[PDB]
Amino acid sequence: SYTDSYYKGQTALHIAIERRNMTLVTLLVENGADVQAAANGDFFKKTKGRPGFY
Amino acid sequence: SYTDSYYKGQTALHIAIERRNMTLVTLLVENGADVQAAANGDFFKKTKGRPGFYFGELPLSLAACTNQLAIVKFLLQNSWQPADISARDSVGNTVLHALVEVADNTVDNTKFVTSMYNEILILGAKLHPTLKLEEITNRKGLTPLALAASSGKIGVLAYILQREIHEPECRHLSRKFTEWAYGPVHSSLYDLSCIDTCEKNSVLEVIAYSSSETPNRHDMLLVEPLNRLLQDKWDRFVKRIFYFNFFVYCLYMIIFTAAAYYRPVEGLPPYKLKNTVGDYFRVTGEILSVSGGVYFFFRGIQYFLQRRPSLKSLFVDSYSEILFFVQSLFMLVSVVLYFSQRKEYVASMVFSLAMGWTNMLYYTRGFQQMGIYAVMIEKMILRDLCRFMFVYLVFLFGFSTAVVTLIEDGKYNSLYSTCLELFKFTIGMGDLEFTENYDFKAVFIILLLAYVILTYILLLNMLIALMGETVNKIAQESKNIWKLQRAITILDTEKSFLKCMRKAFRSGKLLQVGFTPDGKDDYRWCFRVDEVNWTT
Ligand SMILES: C=C(C)[C@]12C[C@@H](C)[C@@]34O[C@](Cc5ccccc5)(O[C@@H]1[C@@H]3C=C(COC(=O)Cc1ccc(O)c(OC)c1)C[C@]1(O)C(=O)C(C)=C[C@@H]41)O2
Ligand SMILES: CNC[C@@H](O)[C@H](O)[C@H](O)[C@@H](O)CO
Repeated sequence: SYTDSYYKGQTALHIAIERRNMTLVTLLVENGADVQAAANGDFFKKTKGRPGFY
Repeated sequence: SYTDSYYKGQTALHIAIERRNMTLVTLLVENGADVQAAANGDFFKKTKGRPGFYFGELPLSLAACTNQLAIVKFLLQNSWQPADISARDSVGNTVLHALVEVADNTVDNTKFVTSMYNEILILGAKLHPTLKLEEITNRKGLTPLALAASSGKIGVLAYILQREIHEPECRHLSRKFTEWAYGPVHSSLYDLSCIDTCEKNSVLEVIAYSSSETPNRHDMLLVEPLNRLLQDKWDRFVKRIFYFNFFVYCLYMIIFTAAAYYRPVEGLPPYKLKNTVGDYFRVTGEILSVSGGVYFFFRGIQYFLQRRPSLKSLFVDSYSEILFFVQSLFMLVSVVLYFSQRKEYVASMVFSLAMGWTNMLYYTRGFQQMGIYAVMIEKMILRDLCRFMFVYLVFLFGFSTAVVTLIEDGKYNSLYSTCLELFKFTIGMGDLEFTENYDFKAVFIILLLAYVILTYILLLNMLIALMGETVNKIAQESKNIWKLQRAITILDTEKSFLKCMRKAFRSGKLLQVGFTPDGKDDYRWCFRVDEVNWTT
């Protein structure tokens, strides 16, 4: 996963879901992905004085 | 060709291109026609006091202006006589300058001008990979970007500043580069070249120091790279410098106020100092006040020399500089009278002190809430009272001289007192004491009544309606005028800065492409922006 201050916790499952890749999501879940991981980087948290996607 | 003063230089090739006759153009070029002929008649030049069609004087620019890409490709690429893509007209405009010139911020104009500009750039890159057309300046020293900024061509700026080419072998022409995109959010880099640092004439200077005739002076600053740059520059260092200057000005005015208040009351300046604390602090305040006046004086002269404003827009713009300059002039005249042994220096000093406080309203500019009041006062003084002065003076002079003619040796029998009293009637501060013993009293009453009806009721409320229109017309325009004041403030603060340090870059000296047409790699000081868009 990413280990920076902005994208912390993001893994391949989040990327596949964002990309609208059903096949990749099905494979990743089939290959043992964690469906409960917390992507809690500053880019993904609620904030006022910064852009992001919460 | 035509040899008159009006169609000078018109030849068959221009007629063929204008008529959209590809066949005749191909034949003419095949028959050895000159593709660099200059059509430089008065009809064909930029002009104000005559209709015309300025296109850049050349067949290539004529084809570009008329939205015929086939002719452009033919003229540039045909082997009988290839056109010079970097040719410059008598104004120094290239085809890109011509394309920028003929924009008008309409939808179709924006579309085809943007398209032709893009295709001309691609053709230039393929044909002449070492040629950079956008760096060419016309006779005025303007690049096409500077020209578009000067003329207020919103569509061309909205194209150029955020231009991205999704094609290999020409990506070095792009100015917007995208780093990533997530669901609603995406991060890109903007080239920033000749926005902040240009050495000749940057976009921000051109927008800020425009003559106020530009139709879209305010909306140009809404284009995203400029808006982010101004916000970044504001938050980074300019805000603190502005607050510091405001505070120092407040201290200056307080010292000047205290120094003026405790002036001596004896006759014949200059006044001898006594060995007492009061005189020392007093003369200290005097020295600081005269120092500040001299400072503002030289700043005003530097402003006027650097801008060289014309008379017609001397007061339409540059209002605040004029008022600060006038304050300093009053201070200097006060100094001159002080050392010339005249008491009347007090009069000059007093006026300066008055202006010294009211010019504090300049520092409301740049606050989103309080900035609007200074602008409202400026517009009202420049537009409404200026025009209405003549109408009111006509009424004042007519009724004053009528009344002065009527009265024989009363209190009204003098222009000074009568004019003063009629002005008091205009604002509702009269006396109306008809307890006198002069003849023609009825005529006097009829005159005063007619004046009061005409000035107190009719004219004053007309003035108030017009000021109400001006006040309510720009109340909603505050969001833009704030940004413009912010821009000019930032540019002035960066320009002077009084420390010789110009560390005003924004982001890293980053590399974008790395693959120029030659083996070099171009580092261009690009600036990062993240933007959010909730579409779909
Ligand atoms: C040179 C000009 C243009 C000017 C100088 C003086 C005489 C002025 O009156 C005027 C004419 C005038 C006089 C009286 C009433 C209305 C207008 O307008 C200004 C000038 C106008 C004002 C009133 O303007 C203001 O609200 C201050 C101000 C507003 C907006 C600003 O951006 C600003 O920046 C410095 C200052 C202040 C005076 O200088 C002042 O203090 C005195 C004693 C007269 C005002 O002449
Ligand atoms: C001298 N003439 C002015 C007064 O008539 C004045 O209009 C009224 O008294 C009122 O506004 C305050 O007393």
